[PDB]
Amino acid sequence: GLMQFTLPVRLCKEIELFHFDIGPFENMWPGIFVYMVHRSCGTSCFELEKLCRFIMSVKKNYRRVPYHNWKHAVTVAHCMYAILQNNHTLFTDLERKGLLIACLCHDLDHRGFSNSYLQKFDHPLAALYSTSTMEQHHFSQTVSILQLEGHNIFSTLSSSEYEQVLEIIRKAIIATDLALYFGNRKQLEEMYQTGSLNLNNQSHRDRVIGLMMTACDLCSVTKLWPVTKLTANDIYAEFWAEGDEMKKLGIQPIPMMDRDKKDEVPQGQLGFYNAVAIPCYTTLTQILPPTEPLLKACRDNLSQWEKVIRGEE
Ligand SMILES: Cc1ccc(Nc2cc(C)ncn2)cc1
Ligand SMILES: [Mg+2]
Ligand SMILES: [Zn+2]
Repeated sequence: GLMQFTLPVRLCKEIELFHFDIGPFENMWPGIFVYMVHRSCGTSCFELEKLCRFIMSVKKNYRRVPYHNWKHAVTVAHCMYAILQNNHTLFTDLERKGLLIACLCHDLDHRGFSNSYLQKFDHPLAALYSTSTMEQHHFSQTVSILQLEGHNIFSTLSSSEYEQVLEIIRKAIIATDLALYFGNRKQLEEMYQTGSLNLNNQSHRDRVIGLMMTACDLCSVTKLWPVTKLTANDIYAEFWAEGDEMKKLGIQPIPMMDRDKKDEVPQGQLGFYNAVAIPCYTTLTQILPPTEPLLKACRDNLSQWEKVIRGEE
């Protein structure tokens, strides 16, 4: 109980900021995650031995793909930590517990392919889950790991608290399906603007947690430019491989996924910032003012992509 995780001074300070990069030392990422649980939740939220065994089973079930990997899981969990730490009184005990775990598990066993490619390939998972195919699989993998012996980190919860936290995790993980984000954000925009947004309404909380999950999942676009730019290479490495697999099925991929159309990447990033990222962080900042730094960083990176197009870099 008296065993705190501490980080080196530079990490201890920078981990509190939204734009923190977890670094290239894979063996420090479990300790970074536990440090965040302990400060975000409490040293008592989880049995350290069960938590450590849960983390290492989660790690083992992420694959060696360029982007949707163990580093992404921990990066997405850090963005949730930053949001929760800047919005101390807004979230229940169960939510803080559930949401950091949801973020760590949100892409479990990702193969580097979109829901679209699974459907066109006719992957078995596509027959098992018609919509949010990979996200229903990620939640399934999470429950599977929670049921390994010595891995049930929620064992101290009551029967009703247990069902509540697994429901928080399920909705949070499903919400990382970008196809569901567009309608969710529009509904939240309308509710904020007409003044009907009510955080005591459970349906409303669910929507706000969904937007937080999109915000954390996209948080590559809220880092300092050198991080954002290098992460884009990993993102497009997956997209281009999916494009190659589309061509093998006899289907011309969308230009975003076609490695023959790399020249179009700068303009594709503009579309993505304007259609997805900026709208996402704008609505989030309206609902949770202390997340403005995510919007500010996203805007700075849009301006950097505009400079790439103008040949200034
Ligand atoms: C499946 C998936 C969806 C969105 C992202 N984030 C992105 C996307 C793009 C186009 N540019 C930068 N970041 C990554 C993966
Ligand atoms: Mg995902
Ligand atoms: Zn993700």
